[PDB]
Amino acid sequence: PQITLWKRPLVTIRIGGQLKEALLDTGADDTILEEMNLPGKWKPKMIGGIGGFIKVRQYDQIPIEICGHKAIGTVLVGPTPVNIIGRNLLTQIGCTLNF
Amino acid sequence: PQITLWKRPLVTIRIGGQLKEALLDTGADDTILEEMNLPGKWKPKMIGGIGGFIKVRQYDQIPIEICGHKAIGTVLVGPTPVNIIGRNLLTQIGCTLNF
Ligand SMILES: CC(C)CN(C[C@@H](O)[C@H](Cc1ccccc1)NC(=O)O[C@H]1CO[C@H]2OCC[C@H]21)S(=O)(=O)c1ccc(N)cc1
Repeated sequence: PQITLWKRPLVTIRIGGQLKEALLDTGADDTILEEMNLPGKWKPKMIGGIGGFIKVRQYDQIPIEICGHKAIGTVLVGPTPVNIIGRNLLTQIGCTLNF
Repeated sequence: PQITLWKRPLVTIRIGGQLKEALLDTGADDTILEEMNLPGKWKPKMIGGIGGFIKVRQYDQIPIEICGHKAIGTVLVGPTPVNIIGRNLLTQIGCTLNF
């Protein structure tokens, strides 16, 4: 689709058969989701945002369907104010900015 | 133009004859720029993201030129590591997300 920006670009994602609302976030290098259980090995990582650094769990090769577009990539799980889809997955589903 | 998300979507902005590099950020409600001394009235605000909150100054009706496109609106100024063009001005320059 084409998505305008008068509203937050919130979209439904499917991950592990669960549906969640997430923010398409071009300012985010990485995809970070609120606390949840994902399977497989994870690695402790730290990441910085506007307010400082947080600790996250990094899961690799996780499938997520974003608006019915399939991605498979790195998902961080941690204390984010909202689920965010970052450029690592935005690129896989072919997302660009246009003006 | 069309901006891919392989790299950070940094573009040149102009604010009162200072040129700066800024993120076109669909995950940011409002534009926030690095510490700088804008003229006129402002109000204190806290904005929250990854890692917590920072204190900022909200200036209203500030003209910014973004890649040659004219915008005028709310500009928050505070201790951000990156300059961020948020949805409040992205809409004015005609910026959409597409996939
Ligand atoms: C987390 C979002 C809901 C909101 N953030 C915008 C977001 O695009 C920031 C924008 C951003 C970008 C760089 C540095 C700080 C903030 N990105 C971010 O935190 O991304 C993190 C995940 O991937 C990593 O890559 C960038 C930092 C990491 S925000 O910067 O905190 C923010 C919040 C409110 C406003 N008005 C403006 C900006």
